[PDB]
Amino acid sequence: LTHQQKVLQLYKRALRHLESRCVHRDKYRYFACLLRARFDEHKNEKDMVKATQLLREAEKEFWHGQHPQPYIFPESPGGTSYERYECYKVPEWCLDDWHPSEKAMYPDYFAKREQWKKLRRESWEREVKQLQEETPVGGPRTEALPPARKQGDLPPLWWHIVTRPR
Amino acid sequence: MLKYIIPTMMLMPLTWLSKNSMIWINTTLHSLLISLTSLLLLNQFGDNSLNFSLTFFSDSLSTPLLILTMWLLPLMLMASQHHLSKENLARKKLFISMLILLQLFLIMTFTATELIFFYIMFEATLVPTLIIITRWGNQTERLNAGLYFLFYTLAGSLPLLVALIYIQNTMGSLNFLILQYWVQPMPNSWSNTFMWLACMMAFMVKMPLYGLHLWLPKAHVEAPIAGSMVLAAILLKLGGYGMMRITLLLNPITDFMAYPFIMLSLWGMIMTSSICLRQTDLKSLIAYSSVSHMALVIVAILIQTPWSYMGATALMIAHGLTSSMLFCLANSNYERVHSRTMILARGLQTLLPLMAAWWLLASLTNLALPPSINLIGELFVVMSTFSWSNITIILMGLNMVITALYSLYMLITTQRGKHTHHINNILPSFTRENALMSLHMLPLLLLSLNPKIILGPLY
Amino acid sequence: GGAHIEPRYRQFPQLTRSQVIQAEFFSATMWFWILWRFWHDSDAVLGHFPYPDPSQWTDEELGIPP
Amino acid sequence: ARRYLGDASVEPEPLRMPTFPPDYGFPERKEREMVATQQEMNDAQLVLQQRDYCAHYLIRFLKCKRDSFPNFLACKHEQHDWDYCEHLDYVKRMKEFERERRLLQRKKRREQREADMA
Amino acid sequence: MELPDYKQWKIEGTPLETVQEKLAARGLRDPWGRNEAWRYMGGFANNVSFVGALLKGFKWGFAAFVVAVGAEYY
Amino acid sequence: LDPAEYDISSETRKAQAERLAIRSRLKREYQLQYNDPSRRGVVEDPALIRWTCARSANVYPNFRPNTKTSLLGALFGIGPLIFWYYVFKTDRDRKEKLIQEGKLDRTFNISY
Amino acid sequence: SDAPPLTLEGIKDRVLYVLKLYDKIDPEKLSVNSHFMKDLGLDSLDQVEIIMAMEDEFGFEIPDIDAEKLMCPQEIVDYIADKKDVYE
Amino acid sequence: SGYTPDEKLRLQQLRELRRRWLKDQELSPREPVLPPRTYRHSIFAFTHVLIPVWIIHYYLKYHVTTKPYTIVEKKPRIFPGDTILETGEVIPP
Repeated sequence: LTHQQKVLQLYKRALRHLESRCVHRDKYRYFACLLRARFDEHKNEKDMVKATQLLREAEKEFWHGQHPQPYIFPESPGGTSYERYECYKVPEWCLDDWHPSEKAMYPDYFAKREQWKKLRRESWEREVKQLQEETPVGGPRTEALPPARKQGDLPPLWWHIVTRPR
Repeated sequence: MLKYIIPTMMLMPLTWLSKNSMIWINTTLHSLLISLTSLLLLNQFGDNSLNFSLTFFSDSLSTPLLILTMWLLPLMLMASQHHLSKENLARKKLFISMLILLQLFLIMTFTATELIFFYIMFEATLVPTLIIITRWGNQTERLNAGLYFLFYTLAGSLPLLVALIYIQNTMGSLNFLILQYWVQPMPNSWSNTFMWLACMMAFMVKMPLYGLHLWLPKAHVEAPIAGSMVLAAILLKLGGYGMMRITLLLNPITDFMAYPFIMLSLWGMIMTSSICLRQTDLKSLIAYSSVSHMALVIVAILIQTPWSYMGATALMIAHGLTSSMLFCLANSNYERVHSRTMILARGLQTLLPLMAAWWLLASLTNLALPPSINLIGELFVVMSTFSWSNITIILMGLNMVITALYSLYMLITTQRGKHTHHINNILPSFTRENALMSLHMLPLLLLSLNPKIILGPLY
Repeated sequence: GGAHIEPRYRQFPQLTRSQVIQAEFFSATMWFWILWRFWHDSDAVLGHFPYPDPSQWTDEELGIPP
Repeated sequence: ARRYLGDASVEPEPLRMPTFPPDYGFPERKEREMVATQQEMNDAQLVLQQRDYCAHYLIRFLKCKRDSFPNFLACKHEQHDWDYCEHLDYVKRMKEFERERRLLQRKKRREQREADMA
Repeated sequence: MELPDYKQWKIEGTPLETVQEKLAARGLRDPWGRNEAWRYMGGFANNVSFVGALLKGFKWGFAAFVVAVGAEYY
Repeated sequence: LDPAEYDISSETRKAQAERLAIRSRLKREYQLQYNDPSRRGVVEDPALIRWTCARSANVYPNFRPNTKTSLLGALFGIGPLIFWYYVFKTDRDRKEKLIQEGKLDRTFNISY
Repeated sequence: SDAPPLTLEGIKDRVLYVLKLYDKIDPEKLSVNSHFMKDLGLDSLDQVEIIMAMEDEFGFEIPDIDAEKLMCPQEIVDYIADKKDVYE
Repeated sequence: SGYTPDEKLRLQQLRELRRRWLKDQELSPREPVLPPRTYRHSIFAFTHVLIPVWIIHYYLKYHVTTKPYTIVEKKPRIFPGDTILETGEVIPP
């Protein structure tokens, strides 16, 4: 929200739309260079209101530079992927029950997996203590998850060890 | 017919006297053994409707509907278990007893010759259902939606008895056979007005026309799955059925009197078909679906072309199996996560990869897929109604598009798009679920080979 | 598995000789065919579309109005 | 279209063509060229509007296809034969375009103005 | 495993050359990016101009076209 | 829709909106964020139950005081509906006429 | 297939490689630990450029919020390492 | 605006967890899948097609005769070349 990411975002997606504009990448280059100067003369003034003003002017002047189908790299939401594979992600709590036959189909996996079940079954008391300790009243101010000081796990780990993309 | 009346009545003490843990086995077994002879019931031939005994007989329509009932008990009861599977024995034997007795009065009703026996057995059918859904319905606040539900029925459902007895003493016999051949034209005037309106609206309360359709949704969300497959697979087809028969008389009257109701059903088909699109809480979707198809049925009844009946009855049966099954899917999804709310969980193409095929297959059979009996019936009905009015196809086919949209929308967002991953409960399938689904679809797909069984008396 | 596909970063992707053999072969097929039957064909295939010179046919001239 | 014939022949449609001649009938100077027997014309079934004069050629082309089946090319010559005959014919309807356009100009102009003298 | 090597592109004589020459005239003293100079140098950069695609295989193709009538002419 | 005006956020709106907003948010994030072992069933969150209950139309059965309501509903089921009554009765009667007189040119119609 | 994964050696060679292609600073000091700003004093707007063209090297993701604070090269390798599927 | 050092340590040891978990996740010891405890072949597929020829063709051999109207075909094209031909043609070149 600060001037930093405001300006820097406008710069970044400005380069993005500019990418989508031209072709052969060289014209994109020296145009992007003229822009590099267009923001390069900037930033050397600590005057307060003048700046945000001129920025907004770059918000309209930028908004002119949007053609409706800006280039979107595949993995983010966009017309290529954004979880093409999503029917392939099966959470590890499934397979908690397979048939003991098929549980014997792959005999050594559930060994280590059992070392995890004990890893985090032994845990969560250390976790709840550390968290209930650290949180300021209500835990309002922090969306973060600070680490553990004693030797061991980082407390809210379980979902953060994920089924991976394909 | 009496050979079908005894074996269930004997199926009552089979329940009552038995060792614990064998009640489901005994009931299911002998009930399917009933279903065999229910399939024996088809001798029907030529012209005269077969008559077993002077008290009650069967024409065609009664035979498909009856076969559907006696087939439906074992699957129903088969489905109701594990809804509880913990209680005192008295609860179990009471519940199975109630399903039995309900089936008995249903067989009475469909087979009944004489309309007063039909009527007595009619409300006598309604009571057991009420006891089922109210005594334990999972009772969200209970809504008191069994009882004043019975008031929704009787409120205007009683005076049809009056009108009947009038028909009795004027013409003598209320036997349906002799009410046929003696039926005499009734001119359009104000007395025949209140009469026709009496009988008509009296049955029209059951298959909900768009005016009264508030009847179903609450009663059908409060129903335990057995009471649901009872309710929407059958108890509407009673109203439409009796409608089929008592429209024998009222010959000219049903034109000038029909027209407003036809209008209301052609518009309400679209309206209901719409409102069922946007709702949450899956258990309701299939309900309003039932309201839609039943509106289509009423449309088929009032216009008297034989095509209209063939498609009509075909829609009674096909919608019976389809709607019933689809309910049982909603339930099989409900035991997994306790919601009733559709949007809550998702996925289940990943998980339960087989249960997909039954979701898909059933939804398609409610999508009006061409070989499916649902599209046979719906198709002939559309033919009849287009014959009646060249214009009405805008509304009809518009119902085609909407019914497509929600029928295929249910197939998604329950079944597809992501796993909500905070669930971690659902236990893969069952053999019983597959048994239920199979017992639904497999006959509905086979009937799509030799349908001439299920097409109506006129054929 | 590995076909000797040689995943490469920043240089010209390696190529199978037989492949450009195939593609070039089919280039020769397309144009060999096309100018082949272009020597076997015509873009004006028959006698030409007519002309008003017979629209005189002055023998037809009106009888009664000399 | 040389005669009206009659509907008492029990025949609507191609047994009644516009007449047995497909197109015009040419009262004009002289008759219409030769003939192709309607019975043969049916027993080799020919789509209407595929069915005209020059069929002398066409039906021979339909010979040439089943003449040599495995040959794809077969007769390019008979192909060009009904191509030529119907070339000349469509050119004939061109000449009818000519005749009538010039009749318009001549009798329109001459008779209008020289009628409007007095 | 891949052995990318390094260091040899140089931004020379390759259209980024002329780019940085115009920018040079503007006094911007280079932008960045010898990488896209990879996008130029190589077996690339000779490329093809269109109608060359419709000139791809003409040589052998209407070569054999030239010979083609040699069957009916001899 | 169309982010615009690039609000200066002032001072209160900064302090109030920021601190209070992300306050309640992070409170509830961390709230359902517990995600321990030993819960077999759903996480049950009281959210979306309000959605369901309210969208079950809690004010439906009570009443509908007039205001503009009876006008919006009555005129909402009025114009198209009753006019469709009139058109199906119209074309109805026309069809009956052309059947009973003249010709509808049905010729062979049969199954109807 | 799309066989080759990006392994730790590979990604190291890549971030390292392209940062060595960046001209305005020299290959002189480039190390996973070597500070991505404080050492080289590069423009923060210019680190926005580095993450830009490096994203265009690997072609994916890199949301603006997380791209803001990246800095040191080993760290960038880390982000690409957990976001992509990397470790043995 | 670099980071919180707390988040540096957290992210780091979370990486440790991804390390070990994925080391686990790759499975190929002992090939864990252990489920229990020229012409003639093409002529056999030619049977796979040929048995349908037997059945279906049989179904039609009794079928066609058993029922009055089916397999109704366009009357074979007849030419004046056969039977009697009337032309009288020659020309244009």
